[PDB]
Amino acid sequence: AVQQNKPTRSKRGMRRSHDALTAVTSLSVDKTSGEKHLRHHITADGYYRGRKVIAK
Amino acid sequence: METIAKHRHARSSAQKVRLVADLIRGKKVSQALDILTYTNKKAAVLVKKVLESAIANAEHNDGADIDDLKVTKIFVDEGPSMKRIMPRAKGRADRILKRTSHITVVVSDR
Amino acid sequence: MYAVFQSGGKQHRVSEGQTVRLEKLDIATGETVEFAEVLMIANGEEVKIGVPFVDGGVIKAEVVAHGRGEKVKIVKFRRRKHYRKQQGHRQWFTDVKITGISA
Amino acid sequence: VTGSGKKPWRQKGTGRARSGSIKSPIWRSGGVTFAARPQDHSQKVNKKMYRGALKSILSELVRQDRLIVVEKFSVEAPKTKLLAQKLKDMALEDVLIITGELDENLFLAARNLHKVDVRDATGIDPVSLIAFDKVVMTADAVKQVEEMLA
Amino acid sequence: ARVKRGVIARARHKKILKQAKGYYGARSRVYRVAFQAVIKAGQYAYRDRRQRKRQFRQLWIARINAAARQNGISYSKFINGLKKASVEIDRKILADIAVFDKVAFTALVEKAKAALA
Amino acid sequence: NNRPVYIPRPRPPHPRL
Amino acid sequence: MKTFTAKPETVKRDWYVVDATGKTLGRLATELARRLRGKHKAEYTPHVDTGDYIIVLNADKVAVTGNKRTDKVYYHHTGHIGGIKQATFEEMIARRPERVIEIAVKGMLPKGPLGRAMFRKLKVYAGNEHNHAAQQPQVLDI
RNA sequence: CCCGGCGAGGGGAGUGAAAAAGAACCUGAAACCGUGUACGUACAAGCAGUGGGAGCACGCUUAGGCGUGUGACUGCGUACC
RNA sequence: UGUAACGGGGCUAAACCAUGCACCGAAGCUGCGGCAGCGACGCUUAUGCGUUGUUGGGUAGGGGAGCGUUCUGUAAGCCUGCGAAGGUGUGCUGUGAGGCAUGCUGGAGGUAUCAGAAGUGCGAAUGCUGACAUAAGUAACGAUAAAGCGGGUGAAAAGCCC
Repeated sequence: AVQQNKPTRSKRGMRRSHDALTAVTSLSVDKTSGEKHLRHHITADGYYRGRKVIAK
Repeated sequence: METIAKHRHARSSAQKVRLVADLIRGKKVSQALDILTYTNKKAAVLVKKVLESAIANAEHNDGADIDDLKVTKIFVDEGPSMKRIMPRAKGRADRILKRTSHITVVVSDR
Repeated sequence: MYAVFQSGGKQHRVSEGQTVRLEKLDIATGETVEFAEVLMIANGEEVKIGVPFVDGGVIKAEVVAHGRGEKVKIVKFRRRKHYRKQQGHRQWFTDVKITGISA
Repeated sequence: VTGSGKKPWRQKGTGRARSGSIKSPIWRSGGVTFAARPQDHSQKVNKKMYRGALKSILSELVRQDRLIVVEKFSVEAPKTKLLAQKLKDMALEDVLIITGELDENLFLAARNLHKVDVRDATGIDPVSLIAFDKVVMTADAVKQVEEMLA
Repeated sequence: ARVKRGVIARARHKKILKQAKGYYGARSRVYRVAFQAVIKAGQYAYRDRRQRKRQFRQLWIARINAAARQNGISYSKFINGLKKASVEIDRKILADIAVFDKVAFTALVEKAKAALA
Repeated sequence: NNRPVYIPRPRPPHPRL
Repeated sequence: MKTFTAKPETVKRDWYVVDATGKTLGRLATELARRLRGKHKAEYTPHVDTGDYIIVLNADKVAVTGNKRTDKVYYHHTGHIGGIKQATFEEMIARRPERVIEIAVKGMLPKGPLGRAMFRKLKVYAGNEHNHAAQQPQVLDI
């Protein structure tokens, strides 16, 4: 239930090797406005597949 | 050029912010900015603000042409910690550490 | 073209015109020393020692330095018996360069 | 040490070392295992031993020519300038003036001179003789020395 | 006359840690563990100053034995022949000769064989 | 840093007699 | 001066062929271990693999004296509740005749990374043919 | 003056002998936590060192080694009180 | 629990008996270099020895000789803003505790030699105080009465206002 010896910083880093995040690196450019956005997501201004969908 | 920029005493823990820092290390500012824009972490907006400040410092206090800038160095160091008392069961007491950190970003054109 | 000789209780194989380090000798740093106790002389032709120390073979050598060796730390420790001891040692050595090897 | 004799915690059950008082020497802010007390460091020296050392010191000063005997040594007025001049022509800078009779005129002249001391034969100590480079004794001062030394 | 031991204590700890340089983990960082590591290294160094002499002796014998057998004689026979022939070359030179000068070793084994016969 | 003012009182689950 | 030490890069390793027909298993194996370790060379170094590549042919024709042909038993454990398995000399020969020779050499070599490295030089074949003719494998009589 | 939320924090400018003296302020050690560089490490078993030791990377005179760092492989070796 | 009653491989001699000659094998003995104690003698006579013999594993413990730290005198002397103490590296040096010179930070104190006095040396005492690790970015975020959407404000709204 509790450790008998404190794990080293080496073991701590080895366990943490799998905690690294991954960049999206998949930013698409809108057909009309040419705004970078996440794939299959509306742009910040409210564009998707060229046509405006939010109108706000 | 050096054009360092740092944000000291960030409330986020050094460990948590350090994951975001490793993402953009060695990359160009243009790719770094939108990488942080679409990273779903609180540390993302802390680091992004520091990176924006570094770019502004280079543009104003140093040479222009920020298009060819890169994040040569970025590191997160543990800062002062605040000690708090949190009651537990059976009348026991334990210490809660509100860990802070310093985020330092260095950009250069070479 | 090399010879084998006994100098300080341990034998050395030295070629012509090379520096060899050996135990301290009672010789000043600027005097030639003789080694007539030549165990073996080697050349294109081979000559051995029917009797030890050949027959007339000698080696001419010049003293160069009389320094001390690297410090060695001697540690004696008895486990659980409250006994620890420290010591240091620097062995004296003599650098000598072989000037000539006879036949 | 200011405090109370109450035990910090119970003898048993607590997970930490047994403690008896907040004032134990191995505790912060209170302790000192062997506290010092005001004591007298003066030690006894036999009268003969004191006299013998003084005789030994005087002899060696004569041997090293560090002792100069002269006639009456006095200053006409209580002025340090006069005393400085009198010692300047004698090539003396660190001297202990020993006179048979203590006169306020000589006492005041040497008061502001650090390197110069004025003393009487009765008030003579071994340290002063050793410390000072040169010792000047008047004829009267010399006589009282044998009488007291015997 | 209170005496503070901060300066002296820090000097002693630095000296031990300097000697513990290169060790792994706390053995090179923590004094309590470094002191044990340094002491143990001292014991091993003293012990291995004697094992080195015997370790090299074994290596020379193995080299001579391989060279002598390549010439057609066992190590024990070869050494016995040298003693009979009154040859005072030690193992260190014999191993050195075998590695570098094959002809010189061939003369030695030939001399040893003659003495035995 | 601070001695727990309260020390819980345990029990003997196992007589071990 | 410093004793000579063989440098692994500058080591020449030869290729030999040993016919294992009518040869005592242990005595043949003992010789193979000596060659693989390199102890037969005047530049032998314990921490360097100075040995030579050895090809063994006709493994299934190896001979054993006495009743070892039927009494010799090879045990190996599979790391399970009761996974202890034993095979006699005949059973091993029928299944994999080369393994017995490899097992004999395996136990006659040092244990460690260097011991495994020199064991990889040995190449045991059951038949009389080998596909290593490109290595100039000179015949070794022993 | 500039980035930032008329923030926090920071980069310039200026003051000063000094701002890694900026008020979280003299000196600023250790544990502990990081970034960079060199070397080693994904078929190898254990007080993690010690003896031997190739290779690699840096410098030195010489052109062979000497030093510094790392250290494959290998003998011996079960902490302290 | 797994061969598990040669240490293993393996051995029909690599087993056992008898004889013999070789070799390996320790910090034992010898060779070479160095240090220290003790007893003698030739001679120095408060010390080297042209020397001689021997000794030098060690707990409890006894005896001898030293290193370093703070303070007092020596010392209103000496070193020091062309840089003290402290900190951090490097290179020499002594059988040892240590010492010396110096690169960078530091910024104004330090102290020879010879004597004197000790709050004079820390790795342990479930030691005391402060700081920082570990488990670990893990458990948990405190009644299973429950939230959804639109608008507003705002740098940012599931929690604020309507």
